[PDB]
Amino acid sequence: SKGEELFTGVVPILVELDGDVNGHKFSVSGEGEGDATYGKLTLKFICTTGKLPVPWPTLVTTFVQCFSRYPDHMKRHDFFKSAMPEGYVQERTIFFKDDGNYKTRAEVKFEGDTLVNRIELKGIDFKEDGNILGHKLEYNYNSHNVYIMADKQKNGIKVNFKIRHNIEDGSVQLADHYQQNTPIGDGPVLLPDNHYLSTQSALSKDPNEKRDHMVLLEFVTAAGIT
Amino acid sequence: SDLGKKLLEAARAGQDDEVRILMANGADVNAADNTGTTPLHLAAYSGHLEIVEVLLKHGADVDASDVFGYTPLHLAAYWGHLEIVEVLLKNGADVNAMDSDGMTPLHLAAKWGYLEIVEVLLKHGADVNAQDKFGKTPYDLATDNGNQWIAELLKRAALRRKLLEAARAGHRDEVEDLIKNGADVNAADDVGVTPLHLAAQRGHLEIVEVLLKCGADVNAADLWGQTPLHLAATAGHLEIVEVLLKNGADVNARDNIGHTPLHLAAWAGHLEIVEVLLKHGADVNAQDKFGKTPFDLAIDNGNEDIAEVLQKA
Amino acid sequence: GNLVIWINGDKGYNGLAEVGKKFEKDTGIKVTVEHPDKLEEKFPQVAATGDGPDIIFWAHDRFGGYAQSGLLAEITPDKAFQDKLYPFTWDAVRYNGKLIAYPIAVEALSLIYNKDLLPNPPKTWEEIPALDKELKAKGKSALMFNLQEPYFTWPLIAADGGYAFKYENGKYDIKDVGVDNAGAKAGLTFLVDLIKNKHMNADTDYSIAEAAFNKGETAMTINGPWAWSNIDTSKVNYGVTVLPTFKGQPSKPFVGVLSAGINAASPNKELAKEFLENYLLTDEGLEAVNKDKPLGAVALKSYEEELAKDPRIAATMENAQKGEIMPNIPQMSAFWYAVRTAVINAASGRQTVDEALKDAQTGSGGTP
Repeated sequence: SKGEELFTGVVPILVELDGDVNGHKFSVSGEGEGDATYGKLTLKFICTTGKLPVPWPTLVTTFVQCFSRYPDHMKRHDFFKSAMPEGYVQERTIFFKDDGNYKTRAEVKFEGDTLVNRIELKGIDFKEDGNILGHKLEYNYNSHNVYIMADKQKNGIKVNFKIRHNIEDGSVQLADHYQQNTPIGDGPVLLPDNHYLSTQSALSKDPNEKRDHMVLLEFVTAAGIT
Repeated sequence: SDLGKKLLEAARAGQDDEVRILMANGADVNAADNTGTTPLHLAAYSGHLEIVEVLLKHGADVDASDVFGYTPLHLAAYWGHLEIVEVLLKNGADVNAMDSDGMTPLHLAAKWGYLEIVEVLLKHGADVNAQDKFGKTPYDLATDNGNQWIAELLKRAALRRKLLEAARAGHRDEVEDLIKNGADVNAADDVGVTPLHLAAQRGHLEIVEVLLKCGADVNAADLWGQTPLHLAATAGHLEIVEVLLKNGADVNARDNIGHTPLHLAAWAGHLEIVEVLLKHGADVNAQDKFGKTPFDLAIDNGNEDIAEVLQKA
Repeated sequence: GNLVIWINGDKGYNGLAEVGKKFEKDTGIKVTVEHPDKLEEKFPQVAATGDGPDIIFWAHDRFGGYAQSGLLAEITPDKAFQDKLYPFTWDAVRYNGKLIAYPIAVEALSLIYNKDLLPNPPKTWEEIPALDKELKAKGKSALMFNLQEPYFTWPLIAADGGYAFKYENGKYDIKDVGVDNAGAKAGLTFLVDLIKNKHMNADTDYSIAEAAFNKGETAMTINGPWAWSNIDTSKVNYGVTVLPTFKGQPSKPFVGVLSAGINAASPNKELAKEFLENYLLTDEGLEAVNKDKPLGAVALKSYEEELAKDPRIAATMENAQKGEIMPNIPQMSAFWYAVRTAVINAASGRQTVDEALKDAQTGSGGTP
């Protein structure tokens, strides 16, 4: 099963996103490395256009599930690494409770030795008093379950999960992620049986960084099969 | 051609509005005159920011070399146009391009001592060790031209980058040598990583020993709260775990997520480390930011031989 | 008894006639002051074995060719007269250890700057790059001068030790050429840098340099005494000072000494020797010709100190004393071509400095 031998060790990661939210054009660049052996991502993100019109946490999902740790008995269900180096397309339609919605396309593929996640984004119908444009979300992230399922029609997987964005007042903003991945390569890919991924993320700030940035440590593991 | 000359002239003049009309006319963006100078070269030396932004949007060769080998980054760094340098590098400018005399943009910035430009060049990976035609590094030009501070800063940036690359590769003899030559053992890159972080993660025992005796902060924290003990647990280097613990490594240090080195040792499946951690007083009851003990992580990964020893509490 | 004298039109021939006409009044020998075209190339062939002018006026660089054929008479002034003139002036008329002519005036490039844009000019070449940014801030350049001809650029190349042909006791070693030494390299490299650094432009020539400084677009330039009449017409509050020093050494521009040679086939030579010695080379004699057309810096000290009142002239004299005499041997013709191609290629990046200089060293008949 070639394509997984590329994630045996540490792999550098580059992330470039160019998006639009209510006309607030912006672009962001993240760098780092990820270790699929432990589902570990060691990344840092920098907004190149100055300030972000939306809070950093709202984009954590959009900013490489191939690094998610797969137990040796679920390697048959590792759709991400089986799609490499050709890569896979990632399309999401995130619904923010009582607010607008992002709509993303991204190509997670290998460019040289490193893995890149080129992303397009468009957010619409966000209220200026909303929790997004109001920067009312806390600078933190929760743990979630990413439920993967197979879509026989698209020759790819379907993924659905809700994400809890903490609010400063104490409430919660939910973001319904309706995700659809398809492979770029015209070859064989192992479509998995229904299961889920468990995510852990923590957000920090570089004290020696003046630009609008986000430091993220993320751990992910796959489960649901014996 | 004529339209070529118009764009070169418009770039030197700085008429932002005249260029846009010229671009809509399909004017060759990489057009070069006799000297090989392109509209992007002139805008950089002149200092026009808005023109550079548009020229790059239209696919201007950011690494174009004139007859002398100079590139747009040479001039922008030379003439002290920080905003120009920052944007040029963002669009993939060769940070170590060399002219016919082997002079990088760092050589030029060190001559004139533009600190703010040297910092951005170093941050983007400038080869401080690069040698010009005359056997002079940018550090040599900083001293001859009288900028002794940037010389020290250039010297420092050289040793840390050399030192981290010495630990990551695993060359013991070199690490010992660099420290003799003033290499800061507590030197940290943009990532917060120190030579000890890499010596532990990579698994070079002898290097870890050396760094520690030279005052290496064993509890050094990168931007994700990770400590060489965290990295040694995830990787599974038993000897390294014992060494760090003997030199005062905080056995309950927490990364940004809240994982101790015990959480991580239970994550990867390194039993022998779990014992040493507990032997040195690892809080088995400790939980991460999400209330997960190292036990909960052991059962989730399906390595109960760990949970069994954690069941002992 | 006749005296036929030739001199170029742009030089003062009206005032020379006054001195000649005054000489007619004391000796009864007619003095014809004529200014015909092509007097330099026509003299060696017309008067070799025929009737020619008894005295001739022209830069010393040509007397090397005239002396090679021996068409100019050997002149011997007494020690009392030799001391009236500056010592270095005789070296221009010195050929094979022998003297050929009387030096009259001296010309050499000097630093011309705009006092308005820059009251205190730079004393060292190393100051221009820093000064250029300070002036480029206001849309004006610091230095701008002719780069196509080596005669204008040479003072910087030769500053640190460069030399065309070693001059020893009136004789040049033709085998030894000095356009490859470190001094020329160290110098020219700095010149190329200024172009490489966008401080100057390789295509810069005489006209735009004059126009730029005359229009106030640039604050400095390098030129000879001949461009003064055009600057004062431009009304730029200009000045003249010593050329800046590079590597501690003073810039070495080539010096052109207008000299007066005596024809070998002249029926009256002793009486003609007296005219130049006792009548032309005096305060009143040189003053007469100076009123017609200015000669700039002069060889005779008593009249130079009177002209030293003008710093523009005294400035030219300062460079001349520090500069190098222009060799009069004919091999210079190949020196100009070989050196011209070197600066043009190194300035346009067509060839590296070392490659350009070594190709010029051989091109001038030298050994590296």
